[PDB]
Amino acid sequence: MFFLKDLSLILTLHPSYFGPQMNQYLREKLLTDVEGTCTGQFGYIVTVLDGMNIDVGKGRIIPGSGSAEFEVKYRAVVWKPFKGEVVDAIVSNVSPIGFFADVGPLNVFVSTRLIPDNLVYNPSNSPPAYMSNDELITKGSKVRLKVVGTRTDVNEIYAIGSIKEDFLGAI
Amino acid sequence: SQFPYSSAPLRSVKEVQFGLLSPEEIRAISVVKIEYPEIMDESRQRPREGGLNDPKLGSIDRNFKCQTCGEGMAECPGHFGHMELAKPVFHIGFIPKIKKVCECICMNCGKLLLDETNPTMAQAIRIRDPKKRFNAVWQLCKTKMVCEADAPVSRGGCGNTQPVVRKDGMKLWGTWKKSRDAQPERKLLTPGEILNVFKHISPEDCFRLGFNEDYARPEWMIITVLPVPPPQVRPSIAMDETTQGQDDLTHKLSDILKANINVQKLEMDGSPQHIINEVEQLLQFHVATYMDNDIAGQPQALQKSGRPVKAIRARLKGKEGRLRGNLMGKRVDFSARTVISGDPNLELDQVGVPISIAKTLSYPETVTQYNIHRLTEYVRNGPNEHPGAKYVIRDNGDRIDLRYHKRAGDIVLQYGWKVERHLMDDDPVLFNRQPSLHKMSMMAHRVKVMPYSTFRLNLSVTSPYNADFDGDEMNLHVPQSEETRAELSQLCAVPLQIVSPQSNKPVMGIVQDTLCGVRKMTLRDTFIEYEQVMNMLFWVPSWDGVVPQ
Amino acid sequence: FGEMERDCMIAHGAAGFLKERLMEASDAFRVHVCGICGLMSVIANLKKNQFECRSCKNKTNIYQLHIPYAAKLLFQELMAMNIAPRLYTERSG
Amino acid sequence: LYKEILNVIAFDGSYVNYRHMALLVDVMTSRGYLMAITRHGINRADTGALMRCSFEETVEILFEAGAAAELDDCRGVSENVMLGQLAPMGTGAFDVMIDEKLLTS
Amino acid sequence: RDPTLNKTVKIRQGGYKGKIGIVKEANGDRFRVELHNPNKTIPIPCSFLLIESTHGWVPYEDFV
Amino acid sequence: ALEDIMVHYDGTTRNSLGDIIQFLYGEDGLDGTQVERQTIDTIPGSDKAFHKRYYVDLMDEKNSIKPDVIEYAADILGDVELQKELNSEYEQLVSDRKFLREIVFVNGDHNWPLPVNLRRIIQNAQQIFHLDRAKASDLTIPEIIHGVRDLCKKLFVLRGENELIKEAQQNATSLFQCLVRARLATRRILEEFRLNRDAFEWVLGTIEAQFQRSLVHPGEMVGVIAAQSIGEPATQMNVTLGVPRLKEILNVAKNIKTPALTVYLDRE
Amino acid sequence: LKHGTYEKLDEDGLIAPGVRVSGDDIIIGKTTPIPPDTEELGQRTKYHTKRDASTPLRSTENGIVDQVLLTTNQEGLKFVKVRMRTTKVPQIGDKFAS
Amino acid sequence: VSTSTVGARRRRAKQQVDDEENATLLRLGPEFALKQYDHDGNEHDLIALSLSESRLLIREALKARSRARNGGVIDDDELAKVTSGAVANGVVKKTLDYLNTFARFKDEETCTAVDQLLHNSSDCSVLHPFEIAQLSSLGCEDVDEAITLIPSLAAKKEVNLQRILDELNRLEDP
Amino acid sequence: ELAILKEERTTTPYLTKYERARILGTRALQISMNAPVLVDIEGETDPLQIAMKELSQRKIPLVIRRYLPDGSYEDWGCDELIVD
RNA sequence: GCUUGUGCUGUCUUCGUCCA
Ligand SMILES: [Mg+2]
Ligand SMILES: [Zn+2]
Ligand SMILES: [Zn+2]
Ligand SMILES: [Zn+2]
Repeated sequence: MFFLKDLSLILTLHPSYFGPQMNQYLREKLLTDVEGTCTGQFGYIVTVLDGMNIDVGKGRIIPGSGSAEFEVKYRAVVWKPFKGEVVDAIVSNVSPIGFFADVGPLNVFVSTRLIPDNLVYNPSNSPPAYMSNDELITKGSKVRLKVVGTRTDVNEIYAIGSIKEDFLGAI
Repeated sequence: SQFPYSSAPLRSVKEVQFGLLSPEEIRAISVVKIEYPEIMDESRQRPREGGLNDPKLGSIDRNFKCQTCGEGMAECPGHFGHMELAKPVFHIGFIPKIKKVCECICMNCGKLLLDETNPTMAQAIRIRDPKKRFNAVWQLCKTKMVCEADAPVSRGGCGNTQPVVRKDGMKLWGTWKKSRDAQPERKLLTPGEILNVFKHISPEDCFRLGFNEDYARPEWMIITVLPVPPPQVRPSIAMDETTQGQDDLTHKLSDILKANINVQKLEMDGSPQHIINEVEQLLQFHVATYMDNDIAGQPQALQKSGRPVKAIRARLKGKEGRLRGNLMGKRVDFSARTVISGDPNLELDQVGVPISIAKTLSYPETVTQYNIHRLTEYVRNGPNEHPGAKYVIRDNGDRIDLRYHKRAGDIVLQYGWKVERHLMDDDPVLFNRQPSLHKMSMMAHRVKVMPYSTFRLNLSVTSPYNADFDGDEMNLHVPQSEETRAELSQLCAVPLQIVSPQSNKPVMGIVQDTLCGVRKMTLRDTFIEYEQVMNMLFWVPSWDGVVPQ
Repeated sequence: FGEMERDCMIAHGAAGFLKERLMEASDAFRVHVCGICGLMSVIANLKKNQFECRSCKNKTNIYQLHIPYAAKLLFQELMAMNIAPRLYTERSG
Repeated sequence: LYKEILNVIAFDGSYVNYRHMALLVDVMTSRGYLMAITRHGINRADTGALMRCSFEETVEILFEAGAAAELDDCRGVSENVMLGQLAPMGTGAFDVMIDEKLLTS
Repeated sequence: RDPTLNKTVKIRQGGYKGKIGIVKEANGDRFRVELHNPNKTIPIPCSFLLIESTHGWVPYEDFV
Repeated sequence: ALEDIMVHYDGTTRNSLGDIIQFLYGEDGLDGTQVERQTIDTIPGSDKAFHKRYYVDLMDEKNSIKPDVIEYAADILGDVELQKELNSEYEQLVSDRKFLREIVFVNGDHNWPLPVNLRRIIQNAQQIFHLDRAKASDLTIPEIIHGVRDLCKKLFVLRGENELIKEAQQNATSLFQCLVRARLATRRILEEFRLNRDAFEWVLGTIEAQFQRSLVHPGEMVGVIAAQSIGEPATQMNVTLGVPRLKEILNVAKNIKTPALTVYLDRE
Repeated sequence: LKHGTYEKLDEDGLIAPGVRVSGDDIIIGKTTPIPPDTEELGQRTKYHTKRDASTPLRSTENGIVDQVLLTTNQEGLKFVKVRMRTTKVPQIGDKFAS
Repeated sequence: VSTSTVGARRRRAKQQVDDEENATLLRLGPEFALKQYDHDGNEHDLIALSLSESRLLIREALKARSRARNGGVIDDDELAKVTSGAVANGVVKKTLDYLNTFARFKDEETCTAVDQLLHNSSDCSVLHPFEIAQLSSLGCEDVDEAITLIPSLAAKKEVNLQRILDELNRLEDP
Repeated sequence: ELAILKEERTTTPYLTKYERARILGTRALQISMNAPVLVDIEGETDPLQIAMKELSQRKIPLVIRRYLPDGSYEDWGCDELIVD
């Protein structure tokens, strides 16, 4: 789910960049280091609002190293899944152990043990799919799944979904 | 930049919060449980798991890596283990405090003997300082020798008479005036009972006593689980070429663990109370002398050689202790010492430095476009010729030892690298003579490289240093940074120290034969001929070239 | 560099020189501290780039400090005597 | 107190500036009562535990600080010296910031 | 590795002519030779040396 | 004991807790290397000598400014506004004499360490501007009065507009202002030193600049400096004295070796 | 092994009198046995069985070897003493007294 | 990497059950609590965003940045290519595709009407912003379906859920 | 909050010796780490001498933040502090 | 075809050196 958050970043600048374009260079460095990153505490940062008018303040010279340290505060749009939440998804790959879906940048893996039995995986189908009498879910098909567990990595997030409950599956 | 990169942000310490360690915290921060007294597995290397030298506690060997963090010996800080005690024991440093708290509260229903209804108690409550608050509350509730079943309306009191508690050794005796005279019984107050009583104390009563619910809880003064320090705290030494001797702390921990196993086995198998008391007192003695071996009124724990055991407390006190000996003062690198000699032909702020000392000491200079040619000339000269250099430091921090480099003449320097060149002329250095009674005992001089093995001083600076040339020695310290060099040259320099704040008068003057000669030469009947006048005028550095009439 | 030399450098007002003497010319060490418990109980694998305080059960609020090795030894010896010296990088009030 | 100290110093002909002895007796009388230059005077203050333990009675001070859950704010020179930090004295009594406004020129 | 390390040598030119020494360090032409009587080690180019052999003193080029 | 004491940017002397030890360092806010022994000229002497040295009467012709030292000697007698200015100066000098003689220094001692050596500044001005020869001076009396009065309100130890700040600033420079007024008196300037306009302005500017340079610098560790300045003489050294008496004083011993009273009797 | 030289030793591990010695040079060569590692996987003549326990000359000293003593101790093992001789000429910084 | 405006949170002894992340129980943790603080320390509410609001905001910010970087002179691919960083480009491309293929409201005025309906309503004055975002995002059609997908709405039975859902479907472009 | 407005700054308008030493050291370190120089150097090469030349011409681009005992601070530019 | 190896104990005691 998307949210608005007030975030802060510590930026260290080498003395070779102490020029008139210091503010703009700090802005582009902040944009390159924030846009598209994935932090487990917050989720996924997609964009930073008012990216060209962010206040950077006055940098503090680190004693013994010369480099300046800047505290940059900004507001950004952040997306993070939650345990027990139902969201839409698009299937990206089909495998005997289960299917892999994509929810934006996040990839969600659903095992067969969380899939209803009537949706039997058909590897002979072109393309391979988990199909039932009235349902057929393959690559690129819209699916509604409920996030059960979230796994946090250093700079990555792994989510596990399920479709065994009602109002789930093919949509 | 001497440490490998880490993505954790670098900050400084702003606050130090003290407190006691809870058993839950000791178990949580531990990485292994220590239960095997045997240090070695089978006397065939590979120390036993669960022992006092478990490989998860950390690595103190070059070729081995820590099995907890995966880092080498240089980077691993060491990790703690824990050791569950069969019976709780007193912490030797808190026994009087435990006694005072026992006086302050009620041994049956864990409540203070007095409430806020007493105005003096309210005033004792009002003071913010925990030490003084505890002192006042203790001064009040010490007199009160009976828990009040009803309000002096029931305050929850159980009504029992409060015993008189007296310390003897590490054992507390509670004398109950059991029900004019009767037969009073004094029974041992075992640590488990006091621990159970303390555990029932409410948080608000804990706050009233000056303890803290979050950091300093009264029942945490009783040791139920012992943290095991990593090998970095208690390293082993190499007595000879083959045999290696264990540290005193390791032997004491082995004794503690043996006593713990003894207590446990004794309790499990068969329990004559006298033998339980003996072995549990042995365990208490071992735990107490592991932390404090200077306990008054009892014999010290001794080594097999007869020398007393070196406890943790004795590591932290005295001139050679941790604080005085390794934190407030320590041994440092980039320093030199030799005999001092006089030099009439040196400036006031100059020091003569032997060539060997200048070759040994170095300053790391950053390669820029203002000095790259001079620095590469120094690199070509090498570590054995003055002026030369000893090391080239890459931006990533890798050192290039110019001694063992076969292509030192083919080393190209990039901007931003560092060259550890030899000490050169006009480098600021700090100069010092012990004892350092005042701030003029340390002054910054300028280097002049000279032959022979003595330091050379102008004779006018011998007064602030209180030095003479009959065998004295002085120390020299080389700054290692641009900021530090600027600090030395702008704050501690010899010309800036001529006038002292102690008596608002100079501390340096004309002395010895210069004083005698200036008296003799300025007498009224001293006359000088033209040739000697020309020589003396040419000897003046500041002379303007005009001979006076 | 004894205590009296330290007092003379304090009287000169040269804080940078004193810090450099006592750290760069001596036992300079780097440790990691939890941002919650303030203890030196972080298990850092720098090449694996994973930090964790198992007690506080956190992986994100962790900092690095530059302290003397003797200070690290003192804190570990204090911990061995059941005292908890907690190092925090912010003030409270 | 100043008169007695001045007598002791000046008997043998020595001279010390007034401000030093003034500062000494002002420290000795600032708390409303006489504070001796001893462990009984210095270490009964509200200063940090790390600063007090480095003078005398190190282990007792540390045990008391642990039992009382003392918070050391690390403002003294001794705490920063023993933590290897820039002490807030002399050249460390201020901060240096980068002047972005001037750099435009 | 040079074939002249830890070998008795004689100096044939310069201010130390005719002094017996032992080669201790040899990186690029500047052989480090310790002097038998003066307790010191001096740098010297390889051109100024004479390496002992089984048949009298041999020059540097005629030995390597 | 004194290690954590430092002078702060507001001028106060404080410890690590922020408790104030001194509201101004040295009660004058000066550095210990910037003071020299100087004599205060209003303290010693008799009333006749003080009156002869400082009083200028524009009515009586034989007790006025000499006519060969000033070019305006003609149109000076008979003025009343100028006589009022001179009377105000003399009353200020009398107030200074009373203050120093009755409150500050009661035994008549007048050689004390103060900043800005005035004798050196005056002789430097004389050498620079060639103030020799019997040439008359173009320095008017109101110029002297207003210059000295303005100089005595620009010696900034503390900055600010608060009334407490102004009171502390006036307190901190009392003795130095007494010294300056005792030296830079109208009769003294006109007759003993023989300054002209350029020399006078140079002296005023130099006094202001040198006083600004003599203040203590914030960040000074004056506690350690005081500790070393007291302990250094102790190294080189019937009433107990010396090191045992210093130990008695610093330990605040209850039973000293030689207790004694100093009893003063009434005059008769 | 150490960083010093070993070419001045004889077959018996002892230096001979009359040889020049500089700092760190090895004057007594001694080894102690060590249980061999898994190098019996095949190392024809280059598998380590000994650890070096040699005696170097003091780093700040140099001189000439004056006399070498060889005998046996009370227990019955070998026992060596090496004496070094040098001449010290007065120079700046040397202490004299009447 | 980035640090939140909420700090402190030091060691204690008590443990609470309102610490684990759970959408059903409406326990979003401290960093996503209902009460937040801005850079000035003033009171601030948690700002949830539906896919329509999020899509509008990201499109507006991206086109503003593209216009600013081009000297003030619509395609999703070029707009994504405006940003720097290959991994960042892939992430913004994936978000743009996900938003485009599930955009319930592609018009600013429809999104404004939806936000006004879901905010100014008396029943929605008690509704959590996460519930509002979920309702405006998932596009549910039935009260029972909404309760099953969103368990939090089961305990709030004082909400005219059915008519709000029908209004949302009406505002939804078929 | 903690910042003090430029009109009501009450600290001394002169550069103290500790501030001068720290500013010279920091500027020399920055110059030695390839920072742009704001003065014309004739033949000077030593970073400390260049920093001193910059200080004499009031061209050092650094700000001194002076801390009061209560926690507040005043910001002073190196170009508006009088240097002897 | 042949290639150069990469480090150090601890704890006490005594006698001394320069100040004091
Ligand atoms: Mg002597
Ligand atoms: Zn480890
Ligand atoms: Zn009771
Ligand atoms: Zn933690």
